Amino acid sequence: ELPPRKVCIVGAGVSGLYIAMILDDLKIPNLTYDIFESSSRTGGRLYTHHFTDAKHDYYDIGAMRYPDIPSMKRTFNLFKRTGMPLIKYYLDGENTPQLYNNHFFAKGVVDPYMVSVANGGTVPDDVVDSVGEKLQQAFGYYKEKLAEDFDKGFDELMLVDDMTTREYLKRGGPKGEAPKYDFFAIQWMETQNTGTNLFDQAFSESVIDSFDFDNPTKPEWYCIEGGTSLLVDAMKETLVHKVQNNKRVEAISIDLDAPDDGNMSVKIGGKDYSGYSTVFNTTALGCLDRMDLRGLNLHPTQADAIRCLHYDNSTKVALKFSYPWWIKDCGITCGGAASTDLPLRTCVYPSYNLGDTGEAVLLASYTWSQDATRIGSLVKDAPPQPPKEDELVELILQNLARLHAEHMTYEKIKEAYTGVYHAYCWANDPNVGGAFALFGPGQFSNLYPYLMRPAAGGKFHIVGEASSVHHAWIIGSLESAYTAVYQFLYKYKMWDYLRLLLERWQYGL
Amino acid sequence: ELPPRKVCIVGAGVSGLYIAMILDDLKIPNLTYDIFESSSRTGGRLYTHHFTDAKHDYYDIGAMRYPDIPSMKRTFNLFKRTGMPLIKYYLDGENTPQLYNNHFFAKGVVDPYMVSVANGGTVPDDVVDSVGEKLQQAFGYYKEKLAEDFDKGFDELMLVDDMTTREYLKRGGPKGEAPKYDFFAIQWMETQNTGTNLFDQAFSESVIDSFDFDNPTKPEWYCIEGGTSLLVDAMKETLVHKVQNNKRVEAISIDLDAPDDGNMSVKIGGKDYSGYSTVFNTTALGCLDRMDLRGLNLHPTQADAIRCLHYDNSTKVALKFSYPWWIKDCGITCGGAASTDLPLRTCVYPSYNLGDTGEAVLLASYTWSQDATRIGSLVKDAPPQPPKEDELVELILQNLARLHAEHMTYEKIKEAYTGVYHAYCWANDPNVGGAFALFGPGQFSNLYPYLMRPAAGGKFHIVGEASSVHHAWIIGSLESAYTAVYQFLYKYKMWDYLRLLLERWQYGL
Ligand SMILES: Cc1cc2nc3c(=O)[nH]c(=O)nc-3n(C[C@H](O)[C@H](O)[C@H](O)COP(=O)(O)OP(=O)(O)OC[C@H]3O[C@@H](n4cnc5c(N)ncnc54)[C@H](O)[C@@H]3O)c2cc1C
Ligand SMILES: Cc1cc2nc3c(=O)[nH]c(=O)nc-3n(C[C@H](O)[C@H](O)[C@H](O)COP(=O)(O)OP(=O)(O)OC[C@H]3O[C@@H](n4cnc5c(N)ncnc54)[C@H](O)[C@@H]3O)c2cc1C
Repeated sequence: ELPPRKVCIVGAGVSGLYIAMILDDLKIPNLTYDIFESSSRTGGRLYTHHFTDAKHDYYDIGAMRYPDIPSMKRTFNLFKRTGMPLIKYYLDGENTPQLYNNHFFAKGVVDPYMVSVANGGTVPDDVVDSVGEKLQQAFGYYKEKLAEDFDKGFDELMLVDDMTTREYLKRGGPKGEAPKYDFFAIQWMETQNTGTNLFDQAFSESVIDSFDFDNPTKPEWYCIEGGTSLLVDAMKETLVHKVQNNKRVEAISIDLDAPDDGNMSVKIGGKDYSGYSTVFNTTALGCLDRMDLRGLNLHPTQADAIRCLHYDNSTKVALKFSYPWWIKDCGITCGGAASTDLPLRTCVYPSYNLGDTGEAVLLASYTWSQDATRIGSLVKDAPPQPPKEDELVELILQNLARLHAEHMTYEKIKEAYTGVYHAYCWANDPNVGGAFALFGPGQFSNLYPYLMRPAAGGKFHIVGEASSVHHAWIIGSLESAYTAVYQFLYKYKMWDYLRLLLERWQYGL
Repeated sequence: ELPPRKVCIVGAGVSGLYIAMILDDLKIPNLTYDIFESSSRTGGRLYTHHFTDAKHDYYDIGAMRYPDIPSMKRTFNLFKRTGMPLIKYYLDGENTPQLYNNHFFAKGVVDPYMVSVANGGTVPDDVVDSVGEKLQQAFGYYKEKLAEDFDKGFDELMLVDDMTTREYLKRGGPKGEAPKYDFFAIQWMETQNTGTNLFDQAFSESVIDSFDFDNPTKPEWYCIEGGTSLLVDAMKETLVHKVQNNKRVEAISIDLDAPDDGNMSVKIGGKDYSGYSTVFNTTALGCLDRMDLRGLNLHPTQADAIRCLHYDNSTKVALKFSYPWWIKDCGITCGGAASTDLPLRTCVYPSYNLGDTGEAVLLASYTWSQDATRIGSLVKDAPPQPPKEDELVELILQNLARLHAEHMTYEKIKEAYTGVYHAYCWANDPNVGGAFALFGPGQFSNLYPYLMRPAAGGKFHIVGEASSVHHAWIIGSLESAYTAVYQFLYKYKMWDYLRLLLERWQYGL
């Protein structure tokens, strides 16, 4: 029979909970685990903010929307296994405004935003109306390969991973045989396609982003009615060993001079927790880098990956209104999102309140990168009280009025605002230190393989979305967790249970 | 005689104060100004934190150190004009530790850090010990041109501005005739030379950074004894019209239908302030982007520059100790700085406390870019109180013990720590939204010229360090301010006073 063994799961986000879910399902004799979570809260970047207990009065600060595409099958299987109430999420709605250079988009008009050279701007005339087509030409080949087989497509994409998106567009691809674009053409493509400055990160990441958001299969999207935190609730409920919150791991070690399976330990608040046969670290890499890892003897390049792999920032701001004025007054009855060059950048109309006539939540601002850092500078842990003006609220109200100026006035939007809002900047969260991995040029092809290198003789695993090829998605966390469990069972040669893992979990259970 | 005119200065940092200082010196008949500052505090990124009123018990959160090089002459002239108490600043000290891959640097040893291929790492053997030489070969030609004439050198540098530092090193320069470096070679150069990920920004910015920090003239450095805020005090004192604090400009406009000189206005807290013949905006670009600028009719590309020009992040953490253990125990008696791959990254030993035997301040962490964002995630407006652990303090104490392990133990460093510290993350400051401009590839050569474009018929100026070719220095703010004043006098044809400006201010007064 199997000897008694214990493993340590660092962090209680979806990766850590999924590891525990797999172990609980396999029911390996005499195997137990501790799950330590630094926060008082469980679920990590799955985080629903409830303004009240009212059915729809919430927004998702973390994960919100799921495209139903083959590479995401494991995520949807988790949704099914846990009985999640899925409803349609509308990525594109009806009547959503798009506002750039203070002009609204109009179909069938040349340069509606008046940013082209012909109109006194610097965007090349042959670019301004063509961003979709030109980026399709840039990304399209690789998206098609990714759609056939994600892993094979990814390996082929790695052959160009040395370039930033800007570099690829500037030079016409790796041999110069694709179209070459000037600075202002690329700037406009970035402005239309993504967050400020993000074309200065990996071309491969832009490709994958486009694969996920504009997938060749033209997928249905879903969200969880009641918020994504319902998944965390469901996952917690089934745990054989409950999450231990307020436990922040500060060091991880292995004693190589000890013959035992159980020769690993972690330190929490100066105290040693020992006897572990494997440690799965599930935290964002910023949190991992702060730990004292000397006791693991990590490869220097693996250590570099932990410090240097790039993370994007993201900020969300949600406001409550006495009625859904966007639905009633503006005819935006189907969800979707408005985009603009104004500071808010993106206004997302909830897909879960469409029938409500009373109080309603609007995700008024959703930003990334430098845009998110700038909104984030206004987001305080203790928002300013009414004896003072809230600069962030006034900014959002003013931007919303401009974006909605076709049907709304600032006065009306402000009058409908209830005075209740919430905002969150992920780079300001001490338990994450960023929104999610978005790698720089060369990182996937050079550093990532060392991040994923076996460590501590095969007993230490760096697990999570960053530790996968699908960054910024639940799927990345789940695939990473599944793969680490595979490696743990293999290491200890538990062949019955590895066979069972494959039988039950290969597509997810 | 000159008609009555009024101008508006937005923001009370060094740029805005300098504009007012110039106007006050010229004494133009019937000319007045308002200076509006959003903060309750004056001086912006000149900010000294005093722990107590004790002579040396402070650190500079903003500007701290000044190299005495020709391109900085205007800064030193300001120091002289205001009677600043300058003392030597030691960029390099004695006995400062350097720690990477958990090894201390040793002179005359091959790969002391054990990161080269020969030692089981990935840094090429021909790179690891040669970073200085290889970066000198990369930057050297341009540094020499900048040293001859900064403006001419800058114009020549613009011819390669399309490249990131990484790209320049990867491709062997613009025609491929310089050495070409692989990913891990570039990674190590970045690790040794700058903040995490910064080689993914403009090659030109890396050049200028190297020009400023390792200048061919091998300059003396200075700091202001008593802190940089003494300069703000001195500048405020002389103002003919005092700073109006707690006034946050939310919009700027010109009425083109009005024949008057005085046809510009700003909005503060919903209220109009009008009658201005020119407006000098001195704020960081993030703050400018949040204003409603429609009333200025800015060129679309000028608007893009405001949104898109890249800013770096920077974080500082200063701790007080009961005695200067670095001086007494470690022999670091001369200032300087320690560098490491640990989260703190840089530990700066003050140049102003060298003779003190009592309580003393250490700037324990000084970081940029992603390193600064990560430390910054632990920096709270209301730091956690002792009923709770302060994660940031424990991190700094642990890193300091590792960096100082040659002479110190964690226990001793912790015992000497008084429990008093202060930290600041500039990207979290709502009145800045970043530390300072650090442009991405192509930005200086493409967007910057539109940022600097005449606006509102020559009556609106975007002024500040970002609005110059020396980012991240007081000199950039002063040159920008001087140039905007020149343009204002020219616009209104005040030839006597323009001639006087040149006579008195061309090198600074
Ligand atoms: C703004 C935003 C929007 C997103 N939108 C979507 C979406 O629409 N769809 C989608 O599929 N995905 C989305 N995601 C991604 C998804 O939320 C994440 O990929 C996933 O939740 C990450 O889970 P994880 O377990 O890998 O990491 P985490 O959620 O970060 O879990 C790690 C846990 O470790 C804990 N921890 C940190 N340090 C320590 C320590 N020292 N000791 C112990 N514990 C520690 C943390 O508190 C945390 O709970 C979004 C992410 C963000 C940031
Ligand atoms: C971490 C750090 C270290 C540095 N170290 C050095 C150094 O060693 N040596 C050196 O020479 N330089 C250094 N600098 C640079 C120097 O501090 C800055 O370049 C300079 O102080 C910027 O001055 P400014 O007037 O251009 O901008 P700011 O200092 O940002 O002044 C702008 C002012 O506008 C105000 N404002 C913002 N929005 C509004 C609004 N809407 N309405 C009204 N007012 C508004 C702000 O509150 C601020 O006071 C450092 C900078 C940083 C961030």
